[PDB]
Amino acid sequence: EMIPTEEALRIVFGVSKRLPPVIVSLYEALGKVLAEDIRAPDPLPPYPASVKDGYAVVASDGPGEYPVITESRAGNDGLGVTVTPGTVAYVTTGGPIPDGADAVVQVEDTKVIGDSKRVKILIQTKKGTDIRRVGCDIEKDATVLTTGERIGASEIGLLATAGVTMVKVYPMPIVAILSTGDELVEPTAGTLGRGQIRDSNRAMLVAAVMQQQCKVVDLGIVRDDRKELEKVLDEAVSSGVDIILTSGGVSMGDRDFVKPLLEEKGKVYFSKVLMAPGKPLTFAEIRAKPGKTVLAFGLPGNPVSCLVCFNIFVVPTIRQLAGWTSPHPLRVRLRLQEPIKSDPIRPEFHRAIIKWKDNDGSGTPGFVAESTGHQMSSRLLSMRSANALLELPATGNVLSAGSSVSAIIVSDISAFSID
Amino acid sequence: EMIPTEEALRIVFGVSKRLPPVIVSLYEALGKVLAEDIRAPDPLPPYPASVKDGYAVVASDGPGEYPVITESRAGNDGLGVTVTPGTVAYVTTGGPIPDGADAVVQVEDTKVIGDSKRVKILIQTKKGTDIRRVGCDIEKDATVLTTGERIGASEIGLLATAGVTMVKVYPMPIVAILSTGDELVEPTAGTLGRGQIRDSNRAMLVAAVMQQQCKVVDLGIVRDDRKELEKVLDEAVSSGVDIILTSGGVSMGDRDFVKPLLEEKGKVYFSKVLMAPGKPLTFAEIRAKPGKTVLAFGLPGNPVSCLVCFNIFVVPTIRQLAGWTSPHPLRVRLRLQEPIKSDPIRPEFHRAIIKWKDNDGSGTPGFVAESTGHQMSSRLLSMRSANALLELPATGNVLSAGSSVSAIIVSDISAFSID
Ligand SMILES: Nc1ncnc2c1ncn2[C@@H]1O[C@H](COP(=O)(O)O)[C@@H](O)[C@H]1O
Ligand SMILES: Nc1ncnc2c1ncn2[C@@H]1O[C@H](COP(=O)(O)O)[C@@H](O)[C@H]1O
Ligand code: MOO
Ligand code: MOO
Ligand SMILES: [Mg+2]
Ligand SMILES: [Mg+2]
Repeated sequence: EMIPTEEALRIVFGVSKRLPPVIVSLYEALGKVLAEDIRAPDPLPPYPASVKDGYAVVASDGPGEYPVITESRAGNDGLGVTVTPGTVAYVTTGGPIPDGADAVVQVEDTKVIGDSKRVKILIQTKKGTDIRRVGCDIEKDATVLTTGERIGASEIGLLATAGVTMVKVYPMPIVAILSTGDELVEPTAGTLGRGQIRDSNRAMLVAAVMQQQCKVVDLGIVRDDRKELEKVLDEAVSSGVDIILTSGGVSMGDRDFVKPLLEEKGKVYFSKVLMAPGKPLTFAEIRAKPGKTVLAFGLPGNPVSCLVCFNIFVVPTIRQLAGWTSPHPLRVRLRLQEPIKSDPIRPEFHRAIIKWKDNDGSGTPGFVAESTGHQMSSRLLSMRSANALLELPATGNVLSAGSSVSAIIVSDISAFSID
Repeated sequence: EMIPTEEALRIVFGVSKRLPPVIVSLYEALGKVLAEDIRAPDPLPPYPASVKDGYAVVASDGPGEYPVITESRAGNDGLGVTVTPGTVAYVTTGGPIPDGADAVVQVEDTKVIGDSKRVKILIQTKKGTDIRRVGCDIEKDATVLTTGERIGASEIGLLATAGVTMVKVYPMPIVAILSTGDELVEPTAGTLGRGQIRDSNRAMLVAAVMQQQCKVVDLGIVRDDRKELEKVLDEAVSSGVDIILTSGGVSMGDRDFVKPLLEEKGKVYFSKVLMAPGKPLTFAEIRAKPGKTVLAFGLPGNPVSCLVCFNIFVVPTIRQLAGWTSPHPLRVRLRLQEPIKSDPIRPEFHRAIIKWKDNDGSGTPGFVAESTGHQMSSRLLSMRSANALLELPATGNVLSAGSSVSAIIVSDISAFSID
């Protein structure tokens, strides 16, 4: 009944569907994937523009003293004026080139003469120098952005260039989160009573979903009572969320009602994965009453297993729903800074702190990994500062320091601390 | 008057000061750097906890049939009951181990006997098996998080474990943004008049600052009038922001008032950097009237130069103000997928799309880079999809395909599209 992670991932990918596109404002489009192509309605620059502060000249005139017949910085400056041979115009960078001028001489290659305005051009320039012709940066009707492209700051800049302030994008999924267990108390609890622990998974998962830029619906702690969990799941399913995340209540306990309830409400595709940590992971698809599908992840209760399963299975599902064409995490190859013993049955997602070094140990640059120590699934300190999961195959052998392994990068690579 | 980028960066680092710490709620602490150590007020688990669903036994009893004297899942279950030799207790994962039991036998190694409750233990277990002793995951008073540590989802989980819902952190800086130019129109403009372009830098910088998780104060378009820009800068300086970003008005134009105004209001440390793109970058420190310092970046107007300067100089300043101990960007080494001509004077921050390959061209894994094409500073399409800036030294020689270069990673490495 235990499936490999690669098959569990394929199943999730095959069930997960891109959400219907929506229209958002400019700053709401940041971080989203475009659901339409964007075409420039006019060229950039829309007028021949100076690259420099200086003088617009007729290049064939060459060096000499000339009257300054207009000044062109913006708008209608120099409208109706023709720079004829034997004249020049002052220009600032981005200023429209007056008719008749065919090159710009930067101010450093000129000198103002006299105490009316006259200037000495100190060089022989070439036709077209320091002029941006109409549309040289962006041609009118060119496609500046395409469908399936994620919007970052430069793409916001291109949308603003093209005058697009309402954008068609794929939305982020809305995610409901709950915790299960009679042992749980809220994390505001002070002195714990006997047999109680603070609910850490819910806040951890709320934060994890906030890092994925999705809206969170926090459904709180649910006790180990089948009727109660059914009511919360029925309410989560009908609320309009796209994903439901539960943690706990999915092992072999006599009060673990997540799996049987997901079996009753929808289709469970799997409930056990061959992996360390994260064995009791359940995945289901539930149809909400009319009109849409809801994906449910019955995450394991052990804090480490909970976050690892979120990182490996939930993040790519969020990205797929959000229209990402490349939802898979970044996988790199790296060298171990210390020896690690692999398990003989379950492949391990071993937590590590990775960094780029000029010498990775082999004499050339590369990533290196330090284990976070003891990997027990109950030990959330093993996730502390972990920016990667080393994919250790189930060989049972000690992988020595300096051996090469594959690693899944789980936290912003541009936020990596340097060596 | 033109300083190397490394010196411009050192100056910015030496002037930039970490902001005073603040107290925020749990979910507000996400993405922030801790400004206090966090100690566990109680152990995890606070009671001896079962690792499995099954039966708590006296290990020395060994295999046999035994009465089930209590059931322990949470809270006060089994309080006052002693598991004596010849008895067992039912336990669920995370359930408190009753007094007297010293090992757990998972339910798969047991069988319920009879139609009162009796169970057959099918194995010989060892003392301490499948029990988490008090504090084995986290010891009472252990430091679970330290000052200078950035808070991600696992660190939120550790704060919730320790019952911390109000956290001392370094805040993010508040950033004011404005654009300058008589040629600019709002990006809502439809048909452009002569000599007008849409303001793209402001939205681009607003988005860039939003990606850095800072609050934005949008000060709009300012015209090329010294008195007007002075009023907006005086108002930005006195508003409570920590950083002011302007773009444009910093080249050699006769109406470029950013540098002289920053010289008049504060201390300009530099106004020209030896780099391609981004030559006219100005940096100043202004004291606000009582009581604090404001950092001002006079960013270049050319869209590419504007974003590149933001990425290289502003991002690490934001991170330093926000208490990051490693504010520098991730720098990797990679192989070029195509030839690139380097400039003979100015070192270039060449935009590229980088990806990790199993074969980088040299036969071993590594990053490879594709140029985004023409690198003119007016061409914002050169930033499109650019996740890195290749640091090309000023040699004037053609760096062929397959040569190794240093690259600054500018966009989330965990958001990288795979090969
Ligand atoms: N929300 C939670 N936060 C912290 N630990 C949890 C949470 N839910 C379950 N656990 C623990 O995870 C383990 C497995 O839980 P379960 O799958 O409900 O048996 C037990 O040790 C639970 O006490
Ligand atoms: N906000 C803006 N958005 C787009 N282009 C700009 C902006 N500000 C300045 N520019 C252009 O950048 C170049 C340099 O501007 P400046 O430094 O003001 O001379 C000129 O081509 C300007 O038209
Ligand atoms: O059963 Mo696990 O893989 O320790 O959550
Ligand atoms: O003067 Mo630049 O380096 O094209 O902004
Ligand atoms: Mg439970
Ligand atoms: Mg200007």
